[PDB]
Amino acid sequence: VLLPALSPTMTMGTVQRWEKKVGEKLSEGDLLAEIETDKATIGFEVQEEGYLAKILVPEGTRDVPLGTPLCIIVEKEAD
Amino acid sequence: PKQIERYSRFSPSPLSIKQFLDFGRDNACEKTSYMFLRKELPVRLANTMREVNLLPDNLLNRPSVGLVQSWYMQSFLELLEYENKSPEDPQVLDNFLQVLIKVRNRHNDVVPTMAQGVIEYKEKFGFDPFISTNIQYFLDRFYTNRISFRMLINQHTLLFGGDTNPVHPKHIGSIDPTCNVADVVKDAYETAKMLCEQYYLVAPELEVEEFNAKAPDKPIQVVYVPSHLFHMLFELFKNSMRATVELYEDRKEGYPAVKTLVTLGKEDLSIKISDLGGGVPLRKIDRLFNYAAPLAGFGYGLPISRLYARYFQGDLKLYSMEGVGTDAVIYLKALSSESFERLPVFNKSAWRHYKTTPEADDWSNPSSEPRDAS
Amino acid sequence: KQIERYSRFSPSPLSIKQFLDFGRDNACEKTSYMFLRKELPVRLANTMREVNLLPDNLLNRPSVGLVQSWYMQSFLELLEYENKSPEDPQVLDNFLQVLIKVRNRHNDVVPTMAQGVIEYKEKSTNIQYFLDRFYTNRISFRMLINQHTLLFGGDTNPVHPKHIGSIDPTCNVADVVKDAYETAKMLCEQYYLVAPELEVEEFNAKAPDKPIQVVYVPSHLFHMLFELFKNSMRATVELYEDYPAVKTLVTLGKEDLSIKISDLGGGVPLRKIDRLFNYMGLPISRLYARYFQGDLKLYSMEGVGTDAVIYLKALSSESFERLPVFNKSAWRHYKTADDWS
Ligand SMILES: *C(=O)CCCC[C@@H](S)CCS
Repeated sequence: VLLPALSPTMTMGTVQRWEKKVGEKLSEGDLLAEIETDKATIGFEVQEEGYLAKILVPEGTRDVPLGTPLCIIVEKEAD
Repeated sequence: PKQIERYSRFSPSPLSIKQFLDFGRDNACEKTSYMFLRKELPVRLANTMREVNLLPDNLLNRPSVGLVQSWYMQSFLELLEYENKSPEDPQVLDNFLQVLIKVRNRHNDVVPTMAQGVIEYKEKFGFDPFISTNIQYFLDRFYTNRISFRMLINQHTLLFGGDTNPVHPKHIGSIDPTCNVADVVKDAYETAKMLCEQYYLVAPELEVEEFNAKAPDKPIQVVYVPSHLFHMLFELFKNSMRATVELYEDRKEGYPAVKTLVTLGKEDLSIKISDLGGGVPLRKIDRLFNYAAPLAGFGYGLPISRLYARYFQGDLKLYSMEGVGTDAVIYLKALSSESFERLPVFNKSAWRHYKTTPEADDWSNPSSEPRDAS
Repeated sequence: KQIERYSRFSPSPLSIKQFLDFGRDNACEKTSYMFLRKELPVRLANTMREVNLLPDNLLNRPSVGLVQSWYMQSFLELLEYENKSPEDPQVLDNFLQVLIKVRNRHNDVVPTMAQGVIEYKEKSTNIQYFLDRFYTNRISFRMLINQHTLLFGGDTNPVHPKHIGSIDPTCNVADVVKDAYETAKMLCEQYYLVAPELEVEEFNAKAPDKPIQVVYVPSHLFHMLFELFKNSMRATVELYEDYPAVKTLVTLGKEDLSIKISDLGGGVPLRKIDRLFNYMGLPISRLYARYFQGDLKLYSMEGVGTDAVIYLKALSSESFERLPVFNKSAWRHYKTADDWS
């Protein structure tokens, strides 16, 4: 899961809050986190199917650049 | 929970004000009443105990909550013990009456304990959004049901407990068939004034205007439970009198009167209490109905006050012009025939609210530090 | 797929202060170009996803087809500047002409969408939701496009020179009131040959001497007051067959700018009042208010009269656009009640 371009001109955001617990199942669409670019505060939604394996950028990390590995998902839930 | 599962799946049965009245006035049959209540009371109970049961595990775990549940449960079963007893021997009927007494007292202190379990959870677990909008949802319904529960019991005990010397001799149970709205207003006021008087040594005069569209000079009366109304009014007067004194306290103009306006239209009975207490930003007005100066938490609080109003298809709304004053308005149905009980039902539609995960915002939200244009 | 790409982008809210600053200090037509060429098609994407989640027996409708294409049209026309260079003035001139074209395509003076919901006269107001967001976005379209054209249009004779685009940095509200009223009164006199008088009073809690001013978009405020003044007179006159003045009060405090208009037009029952906002005029006026974090409320004493009130944020810093974002949440409203008797 890479930090994407949530708005056209965006370059870096800030992980305001995590709204999914490491271990929780992830259905295409579930609010995954709160990212606050400098344009707006955005609710980042899940893209693929999966389970929250672990987080890489703690709640509150500021100015995280695009492409930054946010967290890892895993297909089956035995990992 | 097997019986509780079954009764909860029943739907409450709301009664119009007209219905309470015509019943204790035309019929007055304790057979029909026991017949309706031995089903209706344990239904409303099971449709409530079911919801509290879906609270967040932290909250449900407060000793105050498990305590509530048990009182509810017991009352449920003592009542459930009539599902088949017949209304034919005055022995049954006489003993039902007694049970109603018991549970009324048993529950007398449910509100106190509840409020305790919620606070003990707030300042022990978490300030978050969705969890808190939930509890709000729960309490409106919890309390409204409670309100309705006593309404039903009061009508039966007052109607058939036949207490020899009735406190209110013209009333039908708790319902005043010929209620003078202007009168309940002056009393609600008189008493908030006496309080004011003792704690501020000062108080804003009252002003009343009636306008009866229906019949331009006949004073405005309605079919309602006087006490419910009195409480909503008191609450409001208390607030407008507080705000007024606090502002004109350091000025030298005395105290602006608190104006009231009662109107009766084709379907709305409206009562408005206006004050010049300085108004309040819209932003905080909304908060008001959620669960360097002090002085007088006496009444029921705005939240409960409004439940009372909404309970019979009415409403309480606050409008303010920050910087000047505020208009508090109580809406009550003109016709009792339209004044049906507004009850919370435990069905899957309710189920959804206690089973929702946080979500993304339907609308836009600004950065806390937006990009400076330039 | 284009649409899909732009729809996953979240609308970027701007405050009146940002709008005022940019066009007062910067005023860089090159930049605005860069901003609008991306933002507009983003806002157009998000409205287009929702319109496409409309129950087919409606999406079906003639007037609606017309609209879905129209948005599509604008979305594409604006996307050809995806990667064109502002360097050549000609790009900017054309772009300026495209804005003028989409601004007219999506005007609300010619109700298309609304009439598309009338054809529905053939055949549970989840429709209310959509339209409120639909219309809110077009309020923003116009806001963004008017700013650009007013600033870079080359009109060497602006009606209001000290204005920054469509923003009046010292908006004397009382005057916008008289204007809204004077035009209403005129529309009245035309069918009733004398309208209720206007009584106005301000109270600047913040400095009781000074007349109330604020950084705002006068035209927006005008539409709201026109509409109300219109309704307050119609009622007053219709009741009093053969007039009671219409009273207005403007107040200003720390956070709020409140404008109240009251009529003695016999009022309205609470029950109906709500129905004055679902599309079964007054609904747009309220969208205008909510657009910059403000609001419009109505409350009546059935049998006596009405109180319409407009609340505006007194600080440009807190007057942000409130835009309709398309995401899962937004999506849920198109796939789905009562837990109360
Ligand atoms: C992000 O791009 C910052 C917004 C500043 C430009 C806005 S105010 C354009 C005016 S249309």
